[PDB]
Amino acid sequence: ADMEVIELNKCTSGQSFEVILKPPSFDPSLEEIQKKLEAAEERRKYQEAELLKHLAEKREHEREVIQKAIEENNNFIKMAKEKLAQKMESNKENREAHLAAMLERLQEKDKHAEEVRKNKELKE
Amino acid sequence: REIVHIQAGQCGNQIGAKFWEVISDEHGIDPTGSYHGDSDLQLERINVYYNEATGNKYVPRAILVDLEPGTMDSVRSGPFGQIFRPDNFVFGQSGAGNNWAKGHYTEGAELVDSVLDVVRKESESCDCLQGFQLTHSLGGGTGSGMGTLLISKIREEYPDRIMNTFSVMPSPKVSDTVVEPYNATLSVHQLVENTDETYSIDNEALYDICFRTLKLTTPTYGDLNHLVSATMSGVTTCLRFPGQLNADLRKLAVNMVPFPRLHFFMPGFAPLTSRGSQQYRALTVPELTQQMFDSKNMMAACDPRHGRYLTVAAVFRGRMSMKEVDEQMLNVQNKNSSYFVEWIPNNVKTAVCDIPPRGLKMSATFIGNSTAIQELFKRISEQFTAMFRRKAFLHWYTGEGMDEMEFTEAESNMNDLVSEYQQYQDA
Amino acid sequence: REIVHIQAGQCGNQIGAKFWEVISDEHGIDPTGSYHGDSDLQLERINVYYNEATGNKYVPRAILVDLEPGTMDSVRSGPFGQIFRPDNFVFGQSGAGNNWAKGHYTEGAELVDSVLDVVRKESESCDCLQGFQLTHSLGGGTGSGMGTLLISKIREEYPDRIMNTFSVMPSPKVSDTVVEPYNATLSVHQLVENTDETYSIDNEALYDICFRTLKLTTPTYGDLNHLVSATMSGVTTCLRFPGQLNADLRKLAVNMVPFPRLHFFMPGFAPLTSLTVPELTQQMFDSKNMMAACDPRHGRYLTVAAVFRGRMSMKEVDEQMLNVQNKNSSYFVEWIPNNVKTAVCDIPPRGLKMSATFIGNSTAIQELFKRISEQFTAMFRRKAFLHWYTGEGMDEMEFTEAESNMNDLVSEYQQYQDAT
Amino acid sequence: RECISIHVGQAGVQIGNACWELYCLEHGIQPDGQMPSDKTIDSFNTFFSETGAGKHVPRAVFVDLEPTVIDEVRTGTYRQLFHPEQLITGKEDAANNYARGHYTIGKEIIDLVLDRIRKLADQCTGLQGFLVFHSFGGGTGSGFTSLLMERLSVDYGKKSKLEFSIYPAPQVSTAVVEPYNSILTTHTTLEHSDCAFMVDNEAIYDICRRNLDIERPTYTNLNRLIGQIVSSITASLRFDGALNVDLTEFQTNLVPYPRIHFPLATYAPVISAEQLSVAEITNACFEPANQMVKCDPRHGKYMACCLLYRGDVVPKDVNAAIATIKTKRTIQFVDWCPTGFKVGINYQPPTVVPGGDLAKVQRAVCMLSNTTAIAEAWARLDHKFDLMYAKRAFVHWYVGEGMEEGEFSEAREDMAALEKDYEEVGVD
Amino acid sequence: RECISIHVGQAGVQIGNACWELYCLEHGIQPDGQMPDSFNTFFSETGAGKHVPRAVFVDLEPTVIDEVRTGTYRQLFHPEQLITGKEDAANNYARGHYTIGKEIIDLVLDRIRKLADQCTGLQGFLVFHSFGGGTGSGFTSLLMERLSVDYGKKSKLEFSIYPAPQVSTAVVEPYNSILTTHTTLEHSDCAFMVDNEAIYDICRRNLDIERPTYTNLNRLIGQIVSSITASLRFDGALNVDLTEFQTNLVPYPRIHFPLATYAPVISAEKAYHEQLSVAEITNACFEPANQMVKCDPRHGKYMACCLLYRGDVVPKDVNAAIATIKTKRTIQFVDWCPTGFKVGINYQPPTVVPGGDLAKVQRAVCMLSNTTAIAEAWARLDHKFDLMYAKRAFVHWYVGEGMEEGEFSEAREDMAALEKDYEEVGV
Ligand SMILES: Nc1nc2c(ncn2[C@@H]2O[C@H](COP(=O)(O)OP(=O)(O)OP(=O)(O)O)[C@@H](O)[C@H]2O)c(=O)[nH]1
Ligand SMILES: Nc1nc2c(ncn2[C@@H]2O[C@H](COP(=O)(O)OP(=O)(O)OP(=O)(O)O)[C@@H](O)[C@H]2O)c(=O)[nH]1
Ligand SMILES: Nc1nc2c(ncn2[C@@H]2O[C@H](COP(=O)(O)OP(=O)(O)O)[C@@H](O)[C@H]2O)c(=O)[nH]1
Ligand SMILES: Nc1nc2c(ncn2[C@@H]2O[C@H](COP(=O)(O)OP(=O)(O)O)[C@@H](O)[C@H]2O)c(=O)[nH]1
Ligand SMILES: COc1ccc(NS(=O)(=O)c2c(F)c(F)c(F)c(F)c2F)cc1F
Ligand SMILES: COc1ccc(NS(=O)(=O)c2c(F)c(F)c(F)c(F)c2F)cc1F
Ligand SMILES: [Mg+2]
Ligand SMILES: [Mg+2]
Ligand SMILES: [Mg+2]
Repeated sequence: ADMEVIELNKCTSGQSFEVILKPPSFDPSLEEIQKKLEAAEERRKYQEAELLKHLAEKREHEREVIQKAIEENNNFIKMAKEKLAQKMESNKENREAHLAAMLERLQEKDKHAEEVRKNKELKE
Repeated sequence: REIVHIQAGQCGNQIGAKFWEVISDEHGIDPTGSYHGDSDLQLERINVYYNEATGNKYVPRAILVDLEPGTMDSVRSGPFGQIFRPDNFVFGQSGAGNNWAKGHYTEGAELVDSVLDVVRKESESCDCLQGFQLTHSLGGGTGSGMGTLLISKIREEYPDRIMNTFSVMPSPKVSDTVVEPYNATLSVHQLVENTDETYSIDNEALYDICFRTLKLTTPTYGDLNHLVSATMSGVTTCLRFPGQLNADLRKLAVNMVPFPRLHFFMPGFAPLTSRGSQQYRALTVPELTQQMFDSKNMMAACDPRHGRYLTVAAVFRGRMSMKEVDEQMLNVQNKNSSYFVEWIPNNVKTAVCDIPPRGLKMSATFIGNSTAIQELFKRISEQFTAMFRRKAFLHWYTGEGMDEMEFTEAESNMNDLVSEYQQYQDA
Repeated sequence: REIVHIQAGQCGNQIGAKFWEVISDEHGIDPTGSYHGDSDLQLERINVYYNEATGNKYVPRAILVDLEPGTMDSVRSGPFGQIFRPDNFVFGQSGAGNNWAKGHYTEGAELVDSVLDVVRKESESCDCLQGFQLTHSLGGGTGSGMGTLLISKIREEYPDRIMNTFSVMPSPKVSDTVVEPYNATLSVHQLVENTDETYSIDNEALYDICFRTLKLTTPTYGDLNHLVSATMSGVTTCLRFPGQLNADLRKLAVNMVPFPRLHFFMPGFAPLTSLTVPELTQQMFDSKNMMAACDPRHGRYLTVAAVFRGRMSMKEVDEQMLNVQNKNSSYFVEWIPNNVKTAVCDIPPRGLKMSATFIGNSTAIQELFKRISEQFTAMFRRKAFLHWYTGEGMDEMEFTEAESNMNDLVSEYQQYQDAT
Repeated sequence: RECISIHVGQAGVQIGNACWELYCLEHGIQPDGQMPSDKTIDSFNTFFSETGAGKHVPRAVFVDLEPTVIDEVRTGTYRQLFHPEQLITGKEDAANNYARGHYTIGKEIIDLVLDRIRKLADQCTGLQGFLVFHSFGGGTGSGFTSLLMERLSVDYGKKSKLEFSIYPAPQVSTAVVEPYNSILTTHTTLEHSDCAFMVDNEAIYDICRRNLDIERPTYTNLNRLIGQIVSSITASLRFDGALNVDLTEFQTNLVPYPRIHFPLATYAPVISAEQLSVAEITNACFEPANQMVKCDPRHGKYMACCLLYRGDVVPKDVNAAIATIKTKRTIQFVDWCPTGFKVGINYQPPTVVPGGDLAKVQRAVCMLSNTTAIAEAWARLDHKFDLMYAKRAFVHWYVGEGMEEGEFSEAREDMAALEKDYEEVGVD
Repeated sequence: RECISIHVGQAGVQIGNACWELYCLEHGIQPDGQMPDSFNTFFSETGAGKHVPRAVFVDLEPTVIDEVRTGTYRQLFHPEQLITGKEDAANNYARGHYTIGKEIIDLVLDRIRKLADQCTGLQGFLVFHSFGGGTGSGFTSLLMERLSVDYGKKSKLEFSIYPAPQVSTAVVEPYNSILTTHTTLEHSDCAFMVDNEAIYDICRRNLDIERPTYTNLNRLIGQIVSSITASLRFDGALNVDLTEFQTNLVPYPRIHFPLATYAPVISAEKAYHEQLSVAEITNACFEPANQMVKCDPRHGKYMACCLLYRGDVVPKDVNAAIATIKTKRTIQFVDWCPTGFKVGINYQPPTVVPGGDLAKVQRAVCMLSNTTAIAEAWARLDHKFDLMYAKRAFVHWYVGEGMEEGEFSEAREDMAALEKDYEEVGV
């Protein structure tokens, strides 16, 4: 171009100099905030003690399945036990009473030969 | 699983003595001793009818009851008398009277205990007592009268175990007494209450099988007893033979009797008869079925036409192609399909046993719970009402201690049994 | 930086036992002893899969879980049985039942602890525990059932560290049970909540790679496991090899899964059975060659990791890989930039001069779940075989709940065929 | 793990007697109890216990209220096989009626049996369940079996119970009351079983006639055949091999609903002494003539199907067979459950009783199918029942041993219910 | 006066590792620390034999800092000054900045302070770090805020590695970049972007390396950095201090980012070809192919230009060169500021790592220009960002380590702002 070169400082291991070429042509980060850094630590410690009290949730019901299983089993055994004893001493009390019901007509048509043989005590 | 036998009254005993001697021959037993015969099966079930005693020996489980010496010394001095235990005989001394009251109340219950004392011994010394069966006449007194007493005294002691009777229903032709109606009716009432099955052997029928089909002019109490003895053997077979499997006789009951009252079976036999008249053995299975099912061939005087079959048990005899039995039996329930009740399915069961009776290469026998039986009772209750009419011979009972209306009571009861057999020709 | 391994249930263990024997061969390990092999690299990352003990010796960081002796004595009496620590085996005695309820609740939570007790002993004696990976069947009870229980019990103890599973998803052809739908669906729900990545190994797929492309008539649980064992090796390479640099397995997660729910990867393998780079790429990317029974045509790729194998001109890999994302440019989502990363490792697997393997987070997976949820709704219909669960203590509507959940995962894989 | 057989009542006993026979041939155990093969110095161990240091004893118990039948066992070789203990007998019959068997004569012996059984449980480290063999009709088979099952249910919690019942047929029959007995037990019996294998005596009798040539087939004729079907079913878990290998698992495949127990069995090649393709035998399984309960399944629908192969088979053919069973037949699968076919192969070739009626086969099939079709036998029975009870026909024999008129009402009530349930599974 | 280097996170570390290497060669210091003020700006003469860099190295995984304390140079730093942190940052800012950062920050910040403590006029900090990648983006940010607090005036110069699709680690890279560069922004003074793609490009055209290593790239960057720090290790007019660096280059507090263009990059093996003229190298500086950030500056305008020569150069050629760079080119200077070119010569000839890839040169140039053109990379980045966040694509992983959805909004917001500022400087 043909420059004008203003020479800003000569040195030992060097040397600077501008060359303005063509006229220019116009006319607190602050502290406090690791208050931020622990509200992240806080939003973590929540969001995560949550997907944890959510797993104590998942737990308690575990117990309740294992527990409402066996719980509804002592339903079956301890009902089929007395669906027998009270349908099998309902039954034993049935025929036992019916055996007498038979031995009855037979105690009677019996005390009947007694009643008309003490009838043979009259024949003249 | 093991059964006692009571055998009471002239007829009861004359039948029993023959029955016993017939079966004793099937199993093969000496007058006294034990087995002699090339067969082996025999003694599998000899248990059931023979409580066996010291030495070899095979004494039958039999009580003989009667109300006079008479027909006991008959058996002992005759066919197989050396067999029955010397003190299984209960004597009588007095009369039978041929009078039901006598048998059932006075002269009978006089004895009664000494019979029970002996039944209690045989039974109490059973392993598992099946029950009792009894033979006896139905008309005439010691047989029917004391008999029905005995069974009434047997229930009560043993409600438990089951009641079986061979009861010979009496008839105008071949009878000794004007009173048979009374005697029969009075026991018929008793039986309907106290037994579980009764084989209705009609004395009427028996005689008919001898004149109408047998060219036998003047029939004894003998060649007549020969029929029942044969019939009895064939009826009992399953209790005392196979391993196919067993017949509880309780099982027999539960299967034959639909309704608690109606235990009245007409028996029937395959081939029949006697001495120089048996020459046949041309008996075939087809010819054997048609014959065991023919009215002309029942042991009760009633044609199983009027009246259908409730249930039927039929049991053949002798090594024969049972493949053919099945389909012949099926043919009977087709050429006669109408006369087996529609409301009890597969209600006829047939079995075969391959050891023939006395003589006879082939045989068979039939047990039928039939409402044709209705006719039998009607026909006794018809000559009965006919007498109780203007209270006929009744005074013989009246003053033996019996009640006027105890007859009407037995008349009523039986006339109902007719009513129910009739109720069951239904839909 | 160091990881434990759970290996539960008949399938889980039949796979694991093969996986272990395959990698133990890559690094070079005797049935018992230690290194024997002219290579050197091997033991750089042997740390990651092998907690090493007295003498020389190299014992793998493995827990084996099962609900009956059966298939444990299988491994111990067979290939590389002398290797696993004698008491890293947790027995069962009882049944599995081939029933999820049994595995997840009754017969399983019966055991559970003695497993955790052991995991806690391997984990607590880690230097820096990466996390856990688990292998297992998804239909059939001890594998899926106790498995899903285990992972649920592993989160909670270690939320912290990440959750990895090879989960084999059962199918009509090559299956033992009418109930597979139920067992799968029940665990699929579970997995979507509790893991961070699941490799979807479709048993259906597997079989297909044996008849359609193999001329293999009657396929064992064997020459089928051989596929998974091969697939597993190549999938894990990045954890247990280079110095280029590392794969955190956490890193794997953060980079593969854009959305918390959608951790479902279809794996794919290069050469197969019992190769050029161009021919190797076309092949590892072919639908015919996925480890999940679904054509990645219906459904685009979210993110893809692909990892080659064997001393080969990787200059050519770069530009072949770039060709796949061009002759198919449309089928890689526009809204995740440079969303497929490829790596090479120059130490070949068993046999094979060249290889490669592919991990893809693809919404084609959508099809897999649908197809299980379709034979599932078909059963839950008039409430089919359910009474086997009903009366093991389980709820009527806990099925509707798992059905609902999964049917949503289908809904979201679908939501993501979107726009820009 | 372990596996106790119970044989209650004549029919039950003889059946068992004739599969235990078959099991012994299949594992090379002489009646002597001793076997000179393999070890025990498991496999064969599910059904047998290596008691003493020479013998083998079945994990079994036999009961009958008449001695006759159990007695025969302690006469003919095999006499040596069981323990004198394990065969219980009861002095007096059941006399062909449930009421007797369930209450009157049962009551007594039930306490002993239940305990003896317990003595077998006692030497079983993981006992798995019970196989109960019994008749449908017949007194002790219906009656006692019922009592047992209730009690078993109580004394044994989880433990599955599998029943093998002999559904009765007009021809080869004992009793008239058979229907009553059947509907009676099947009602009580019902919610105590898990899965139940019906054997229609008629069909068995039919297979023997067409396929064996036996003009009029014996009881032991039939039993041999049933032995085979049973041995095919138990098979799977007597050796361990490929498919169907624990009791829950096996059956979790057959029943879909807590009722609907009853699968339908169809044994493959039944052909007489004095080979067939894998495809043929497969196909023979879909022939109602080769069926095992007199009914018609190209009629009802299928709700679960099982094919149990035994012998020389690569699944390659088994597949190729199934293919053309679907190309050429009534598919028939119900609305809301796959199109199944759980296929299990047990390589062990089928052995057959040496002086028996069936020839040694190279390969045999089994096919257990839970089809709604089997309800045909459920009605065929009730109509018999209905039309007797329509008149109290024999009721009085039950009320005799102290039963309730209302129980018949109540038990029929349930078959109405069941017959509904069953038909109530078709179509959507 | 003094001058502390920080290298945070893998990329940062290896870069440093390979310029500290170069500095040592340049000053004849052996790895043992011993050589047999001037350069005291970067080294402290600790003990009476050794040399220790005024440096600190930090990474959250040990792997990378570990390798430094294995390979010769192991002897160079103080066991203390290399901090490592047990667990990764796992490729995300949120983890680095908040979750895993937080812990180690307190140690690092202090150890750094231990270096400040032995510096009689410490001048400021040179921070080396990646743009994407977890600890480079994340921790660097936390550090800078803190550094800004503990050190008032002190300038901060950052050298960031702007990521390139090819040689890359992570998919979320864009997020991490835009994230840091937002926080990171008003805490830095002047920032030297190094577009990894360009570097990789120079290596391929200019070095012949088919697929260039990390350490392949680093050697090159070593050079550019050594060219920039040069001035203040030899002291020789033009940027003798960090103050001057912002004075001379950055005219708007925001607009930090100058664009570097290193002169002759020519491969050994070429090493004997006749050397290049003062005019050629000068001209090479205006070639976008020889650029250091993939963009196009004959497009944007120039707002400040700097030419840093190193070697055998009388200024009277440097002038004569500039003459014809204008006569024959896109001048391009922006409206309201000279037509600069502040020229510095440092006579020290450029040394190069001996078994390296570039040949020993007689004279090299550097050219730092703050051109609005560099905003091309600012967009190229945001469009990647914009088009993931458009779907929350990976956001959930950050909210995971407890960050705010709103922070992304807020950080992008600033890049919109910047991209505006930048273009809003033309005409
Ligand atoms: N398949 C078969 N069925 C039999 C056998 N024995 C009897 N039955 C049938 O079983 C039913 C009768 O059952 P049973 O065993 O005889 O009667 P139970 O009360 O159980 O045994 P018992 O004590 O003898 O009365 C009828 O349907 C007969 O057909 C047999 O050996 N095989
Ligand atoms: N130029 C150059 N770039 C690198 C180098 N190492 C990593 N990178 C780039 O840096 C970015 C990733 O930054 P990293 O340093 O790996 O991540 P980090 O969190 O700082 O380090 P880590 O703890 O290992 O995760 C990507 O853009 C990589 O391409 C390197 O040595 N030289
Ligand atoms: N078939 C058969 N019937 C007889 C026999 N004796 C008498 N009866 C019949 O039975 C009835 C008389 O029975 P009977 O035994 O003389 O009376 P009891 O001795 O006083 O019991 C008559 O109707 C006879 O027909 C006999 O020998 N056999
Ligand atoms: N590929 C593979 N899949 C298997 C294997 N074994 C079983 N499966 C599958 O997994 C399911 C059953 O899993 P299984 O391990 O038997 O259940 P568990 O042992 O009770 O957990 C079925 O769908 C099978 O197809 C195996 O050997 N390899
Ligand atoms: C009406 O059908 C029957 C009739 C009787 C019996 N009961 S039995 O067991 O005692 C018996 C038979 F079974 C049988 F085959 C007979 F031939 C027989 F005489 C018999 F009593 C059984 C039946 F099915
Ligand atoms: C979606 O592409 C990626 C997939 C995974 C990762 N992260 S990584 O560290 O776990 C990883 C690789 F970078 C890589 F090149 C792999 F081949 C790989 F298996 C892997 F896990 C980074 C990616 F860009
Ligand atoms: Mg299994
Ligand atoms: Mg019985
Ligand atoms: Mg990082």
